[PDB]
Amino acid sequence: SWDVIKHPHVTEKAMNDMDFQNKLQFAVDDRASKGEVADAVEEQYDVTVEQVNTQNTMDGEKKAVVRLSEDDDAQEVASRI
Amino acid sequence: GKKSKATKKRLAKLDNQNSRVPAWVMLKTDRRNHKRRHWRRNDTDE
Amino acid sequence: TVLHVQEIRDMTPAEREAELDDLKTELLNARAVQAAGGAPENPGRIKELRKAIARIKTIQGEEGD
Amino acid sequence: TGAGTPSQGKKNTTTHTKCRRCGEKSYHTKKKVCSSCGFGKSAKRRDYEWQSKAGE
Amino acid sequence: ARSAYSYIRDAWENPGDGQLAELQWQRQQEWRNEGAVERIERPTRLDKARSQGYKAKQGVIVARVSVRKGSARKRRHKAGRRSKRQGVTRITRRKDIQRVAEERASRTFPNLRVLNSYSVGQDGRQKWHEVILIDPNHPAIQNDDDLSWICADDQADRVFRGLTGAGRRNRGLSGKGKGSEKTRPSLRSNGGKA
RNA sequence: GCUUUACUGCAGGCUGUCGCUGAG
RNA sequence: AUACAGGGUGACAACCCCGUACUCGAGACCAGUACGACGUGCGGUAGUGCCAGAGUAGCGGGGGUUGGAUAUCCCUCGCGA
RNA sequence: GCACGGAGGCGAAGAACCAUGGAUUUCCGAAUGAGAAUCUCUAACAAUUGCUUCGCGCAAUGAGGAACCCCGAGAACUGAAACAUCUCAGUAUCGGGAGGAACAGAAAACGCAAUGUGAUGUCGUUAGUAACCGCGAGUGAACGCGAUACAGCCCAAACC
Ligand SMILES: [Cl-]
Ligand SMILES: [Cl-]
Ligand SMILES: [K+]
Ligand SMILES: [Mg+2]
Ligand SMILES: [Mg+2]
Ligand SMILES: [Mg+2]
Ligand SMILES: [Mg+2]
Ligand SMILES: [Mg+2]
Ligand SMILES: [Mg+2]
Ligand SMILES: [Mg+2]
Ligand SMILES: [Mg+2]
Ligand SMILES: [Mg+2]
Ligand SMILES: [Mg+2]
Ligand code: NA
Ligand code: NA
Ligand code: NA
Ligand code: NA
Ligand code: NA
Ligand code: NA
Ligand code: NA
Ligand code: NA
Ligand code: NA
Ligand code: NA
Ligand code: NA
Ligand code: NA
Ligand code: NA
Ligand SMILES: [Sr+2]
Ligand SMILES: [Sr+2]
Ligand SMILES: [Sr+2]
Ligand SMILES: [Sr+2]
Ligand SMILES: [Sr+2]
Ligand SMILES: [Sr+2]
Ligand SMILES: [Sr+2]
Ligand SMILES: [Sr+2]
Ligand SMILES: [Sr+2]
Ligand SMILES: [Sr+2]
Repeated sequence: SWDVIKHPHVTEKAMNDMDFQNKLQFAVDDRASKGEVADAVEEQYDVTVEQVNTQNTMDGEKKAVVRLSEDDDAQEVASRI
Repeated sequence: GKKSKATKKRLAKLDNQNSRVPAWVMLKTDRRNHKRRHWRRNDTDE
Repeated sequence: TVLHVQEIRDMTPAEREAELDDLKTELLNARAVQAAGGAPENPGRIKELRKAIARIKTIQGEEGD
Repeated sequence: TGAGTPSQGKKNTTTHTKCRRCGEKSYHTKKKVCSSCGFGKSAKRRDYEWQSKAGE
Repeated sequence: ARSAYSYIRDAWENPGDGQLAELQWQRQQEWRNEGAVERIERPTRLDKARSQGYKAKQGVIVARVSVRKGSARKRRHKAGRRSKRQGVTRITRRKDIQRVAEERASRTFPNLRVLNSYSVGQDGRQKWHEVILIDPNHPAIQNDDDLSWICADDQADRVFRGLTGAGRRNRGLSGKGKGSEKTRPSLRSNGGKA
């Protein structure tokens, strides 16, 4: 059984999305839909997901850009792992 | 052109394979990626 | 290592599952630290976690859960 | 217009592609038939005795 | 005393005379309107079917098959040939029509195996044969002392390998002595000269 | 490769005959 | 030494190491066979024209094939006990 | 692991390794819910069959395998110092199909003609003999014998 979240995608561009737009980025299973990514993320870090954007990368993986609600602080979440 | 999801997966794999033999493999074997490819000089499949 | 087959069998179906999630998480966090290029690693565990999970998963099928 | 070099420039059509069944780049995307394994043409695998010397 | 069967038998010795003549005249009209392979509930020549192995039992199937009459439907040579290999009109095939019929029947019923077949007439442009097929997977047959032999693995697709009565005769295996030097044990092993 | 009233054959067409095919 | 086959080991090794002879063990195949046992019941006399496989046996036209020659095997059209 | 690194870890809770059995076993693939260059779209034995509880409920088929094997389709170069019958050759190649081997096989046989043999393969021989053939070039058995291995049975019908 394949899991949805593979690991946090951590790069300069990712940090910005995290500090400036309350967004977290993840490497996810390319079979996962935007909705399955939101659900998975909410149940792993207990937060509210507002929007999810996806991209099948040239690394053969899928990258997801998850924006959290104003109640959650991306920086703090990312900092506990 | 327009690539499908599968095509893209295959292209990505080709990009990954197209890398150096790690330095440690050299030491461990005490002394060449024979499949090194160039986008221009070579031609992939499909 | 730290987790043995005997111990795994001594758990109830509910404990193996709870243990399975606890393991998957440690692994996920390891892979997260690896993604961040973090060095507080211990490569042995990342390897051990995978095995432990296969073991619990193997036991779960053997026992019927 | 020559049949050689000048006519080689008009070639930008894709025909043979990676085959789903055998993996070779022989699946003709226009005919939808693999010239290597016969996929799209037959359930059996394309094969011929002339692919080797008669007594072998 | 004579069996009722002997009467069906005796009728079919002269399919062109008596009641049988009129029956055929009627039947063929309907047969010409049917397909290439029509499964039928009961054999048309009961005596013949029972004689060949047929039984009124689960797993025993009968089908009528029609084939175009005449010689080979051969395509003329497109490349060079010496006079000898240019013929096209008088060349006939090596398998008789009954055999071609058994094979079409067996293809229609992939899971069944041909037991035997017999002729049920012809008109000016086609021939009809009925074929007895057996279900080697049905227990009514796996438990039959007279038919269970056809359930063995090596009997699979028997018709396509010439193992039928019609197959064996067409292969020249009737005679046990003179004339069978190149037919037995197989046409192939004898270099294909029989 | 090509030609033709070269040799020998093969398709194809025409024609008779038998089967399909019956009653007065 | 019932072991002087072969190999390895910083150079020509029976005796340095693996093995090698002897002896022993297991699996596969032979084979669900052979043997054994259960059941079934072989055979003979007299009478009885009750039964015993049809487009068959066989013949002819046309082909192919064969060493098959008049005397191979098969296909096809027609006739047919 | 190959693989002679670095770091770290596992092993007396007996790891590595080996044997046997089991677990897991993505997608395409006969590929089977429909479609597609390995992905997608909205519960599926698709298709052909048998049985049938007539419901895909129970089942079969499909594709693979080095060659070997069986049934069909079937060349030409070549030889004949040309070439047409013949030859190369039922070879190459093609279609279909089975198995661990296939096929054959218990006489409407043989015909060393007999007061004789006694299912069938195969091996040796019979023999380049008989037979064929622009009677040219060439093609070419069988019965028998010596071996190998041996094994004989079941229906249809009569009478029920
Ligand atoms: Cl069959
Ligand atoms: Cl004798
Ligand atoms: K020739
Ligand atoms: Mg997008
Ligand atoms: Mg790069
Ligand atoms: Mg009986
Ligand atoms: Mg010839
Ligand atoms: Mg599919
Ligand atoms: Mg010549
Ligand atoms: Mg043989
Ligand atoms: Mg001459
Ligand atoms: Mg010859
Ligand atoms: Mg003889
Ligand atoms: Na990755
Ligand atoms: Na290129
Ligand atoms: Na069949
Ligand atoms: Na020329
Ligand atoms: Na012949
Ligand atoms: Na004839
Ligand atoms: Na496996
Ligand atoms: Na099926
Ligand atoms: Na059904
Ligand atoms: Na010559
Ligand atoms: Na010449
Ligand atoms: Na000749
Ligand atoms: Na003698
Ligand atoms: Sr990259
Ligand atoms: Sr170029
Ligand atoms: Sr022009
Ligand atoms: Sr130009
Ligand atoms: Sr173009
Ligand atoms: Sr097609
Ligand atoms: Sr083939
Ligand atoms: Sr089959
Ligand atoms: Sr008889
Ligand atoms: Sr014997």
